[PDB]
Amino acid sequence: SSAMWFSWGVLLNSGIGSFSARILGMVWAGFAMIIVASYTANLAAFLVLDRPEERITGINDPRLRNPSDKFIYATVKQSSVDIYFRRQVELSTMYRHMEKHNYESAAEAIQAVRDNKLHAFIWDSAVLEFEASQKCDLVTTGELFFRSGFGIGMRKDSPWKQNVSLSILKSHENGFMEDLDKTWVRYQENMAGVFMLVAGGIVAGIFLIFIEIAYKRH
Amino acid sequence: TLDSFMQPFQSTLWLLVGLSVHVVAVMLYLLDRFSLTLSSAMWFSWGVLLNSGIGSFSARILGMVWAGFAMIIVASYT
Amino acid sequence: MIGEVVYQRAVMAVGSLTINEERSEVVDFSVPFVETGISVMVSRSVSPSAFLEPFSASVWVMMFVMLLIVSAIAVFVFEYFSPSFTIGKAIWLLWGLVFNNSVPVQNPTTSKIMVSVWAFFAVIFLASYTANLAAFMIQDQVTGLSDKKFQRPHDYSPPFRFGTVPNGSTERNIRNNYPYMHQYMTKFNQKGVEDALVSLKTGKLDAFIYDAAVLNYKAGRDEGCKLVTIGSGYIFATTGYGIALQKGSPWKRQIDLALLQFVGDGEMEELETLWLDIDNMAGVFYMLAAAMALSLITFIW
Amino acid sequence: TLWLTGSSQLDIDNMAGVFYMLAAAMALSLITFIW
Amino acid sequence: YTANLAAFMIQDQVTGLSDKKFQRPHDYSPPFRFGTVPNGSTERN
Amino acid sequence: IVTIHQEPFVYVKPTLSDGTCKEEFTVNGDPVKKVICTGPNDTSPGSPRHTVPQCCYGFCIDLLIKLARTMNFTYEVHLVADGKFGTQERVNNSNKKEWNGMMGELLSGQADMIVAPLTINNERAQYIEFSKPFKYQGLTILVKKEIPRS
Ligand SMILES: *[C@@H]1O[C@H](CO)[C@@H](O)[C@H](O)[C@H]1NC(C)=O
Ligand SMILES: *[C@@H]1O[C@H](CO)[C@@H](O)[C@H](O)[C@H]1NC(C)=O
Repeated sequence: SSAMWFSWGVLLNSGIGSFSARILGMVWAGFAMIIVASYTANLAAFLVLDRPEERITGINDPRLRNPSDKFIYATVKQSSVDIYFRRQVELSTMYRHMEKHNYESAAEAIQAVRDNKLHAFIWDSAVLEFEASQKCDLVTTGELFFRSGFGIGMRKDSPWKQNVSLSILKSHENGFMEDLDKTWVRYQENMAGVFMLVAGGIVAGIFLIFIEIAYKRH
Repeated sequence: TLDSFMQPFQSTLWLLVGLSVHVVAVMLYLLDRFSLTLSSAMWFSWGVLLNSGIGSFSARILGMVWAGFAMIIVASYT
Repeated sequence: MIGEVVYQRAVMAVGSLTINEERSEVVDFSVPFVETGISVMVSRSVSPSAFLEPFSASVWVMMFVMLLIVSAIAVFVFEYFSPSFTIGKAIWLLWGLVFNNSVPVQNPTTSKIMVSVWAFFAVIFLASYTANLAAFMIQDQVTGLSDKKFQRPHDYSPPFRFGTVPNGSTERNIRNNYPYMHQYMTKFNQKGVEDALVSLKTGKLDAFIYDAAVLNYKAGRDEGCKLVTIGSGYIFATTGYGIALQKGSPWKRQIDLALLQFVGDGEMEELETLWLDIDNMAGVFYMLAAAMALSLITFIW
Repeated sequence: TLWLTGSSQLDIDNMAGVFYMLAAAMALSLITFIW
Repeated sequence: YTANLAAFMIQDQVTGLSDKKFQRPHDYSPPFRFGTVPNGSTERN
Repeated sequence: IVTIHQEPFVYVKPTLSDGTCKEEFTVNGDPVKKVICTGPNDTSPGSPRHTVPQCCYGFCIDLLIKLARTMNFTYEVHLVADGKFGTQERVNNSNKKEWNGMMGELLSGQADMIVAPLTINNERAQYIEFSKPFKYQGLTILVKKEIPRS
């Protein structure tokens, strides 16, 4: 049993221990060092890999442009995003599949996405980033497209449009918008498993094997 | 590439680790005195760091802190 | 340009001017087409620690006491295996297998297979940490005007020097929000953007404050990308450029519709694209501290 | 552009190396025994 | 060696129409099969 | 005023037995302004819609309060009955354009001012005038984010 213990100690480096035996040991050690070096290199190469799917760079990704049943994404309803998609006649093929996955409210669509019902959801950057900050299980992809702004909708006959614009400009100048953004929008196991398992196994074995050997000897 | 075997920048770490070896060696010698004169401790440090088969308070500190120093050095090298 | 428009010398004006409170009250602007604002440009310069709390195991307590507790259990069982100093020798058994360079390893049963498996786990952990460090090398301090440096430039021994371009809106904003900072910055004015940029590149000015669009363009066009803006999202009051028109002109009504059609048809993104170590030293210090602690423990032992 | 758009492991080489090194070790042991 | 193995792991059977398989597939043990759409330029060529 | 239900902008919570809602405070301790708002109980179609009162608060209501304070206005916040922003959609006799949702309510005279996270659009501007945009943003993609695991 000593020979196989020494062989395992050579393979797994933990210090466990005529001419033909010596040369066999030389060859075994030279083989084992190469094997462990190659195994470490292979493990290092394997660990550096993007297991999750690549993040969506933007609208130019062919995955979004080409619709598929394995990856379904759509807007909420006939909102400004729907108007933007309708104006640009370039993605009707995915528009056909987008028309089949509408939702009553944006919150319902976000909840469905959290439940993995929808692979992706297209909506405003501010709402999506707020949801990502509040809910860590959701993330935002895509840099910027269809950039616009939020305005106070008023009818044409309203005579205070200029006053509203001046008030908005003054609020921006005074930093009120920054304060509101800070107050509202600007919010906040395998590795442990293996070590716990090996620690428990070793602390159990150091007693179990010893009592078994004592029983066998007795 | 790979020509920066010694150090890319801030090469003083190679002297700092040698100073650490020297201070742990003199501490081991002092412990041995309070219980192997000049080159024993440094040779043991090289053996435990560069594996070559080399190897009361002095023995305890040799078995305790040399292992940690070697593991830190090999982790830094990796 | 605003005075030219007001005096009926021009009907429309597009000169990358920004929307301001005192501008919209004398002339009428259209819907903005590009986002801009007030930003700060700062110089742009493995820094994160490896095999430590920031690298992995942010809790940092259980992982580093696992070795201690398993060593204590090994000492206890070695003392129990009676049917030298057990406390000062059984620790070497566990500390001799955590790394694969330990020569003093004396293990005279299946416990040998167990310690071999533990050594395999340790080398797997080392390889995983090395691979993670190989992939952990891909990589702003003002964090907005609320920082104490902007409020107290003279607080530090080296004065913090900013820059601004007069005949503009940034000076108006700093005057209307930080009059003392505006007075301080008036002593370090620059006649143009290029002089401020080259002063920042040469280190004459610690930071420069100007329009967000021009600052971002200069940061992108800077040689070596040595100058960058203040992160992303820390911008000041965000406005647009628009086009200046005389109040009551009948052209703005269709101009806003045309601009919205352009921005909604993708006629803006294409234009935008076309036109715009320490860890080792810390580890050595920690190892020295651990060596001192172990020496004290051995003296107590 | 729009119309025309779009690890490693211990393989059999390691097993062959294991076989070759085992054969070489056996041959060396036999030679030493004969010598 | 570890660095070389890590760098090296970052990595066509007919190599064109001049292969022997197209000229005479019956000289190979597997029944190599190639096809083309008729009424086209390929058959004329 | 007519507003749409958007969590980052207009938080909507049901009222208590007294017709009001709980008073909360921010991290800094400043009071959270809340208004009495009326809206449908169920957003889904084919449901017994009831104009029950709620409390709607957030960025949009704060902006509305600031505008009313500056301009001495007396606002009256209302929620969209349809629960949608509303655009030009095809209906029976498809050769006809009609505005629904919040935009339709505004164009029908029911509403007087819109304060909501509504983007500036060419179709919107052809019938509804908009002031300067108080917030600049774009569009992104929301995708489920698995926890990073080795
Ligand atoms: C707009 O503001 C001015 C103050 O400059 C005021 O005189 C005027 O009555 C206001 N108009 C409306 C419709 O509120
Ligand atoms: C315009 O800027 C220049 C320096 O760039 C300054 O000398 C001049 O006084 C400014 N104009 C006015 C009216 O202050």
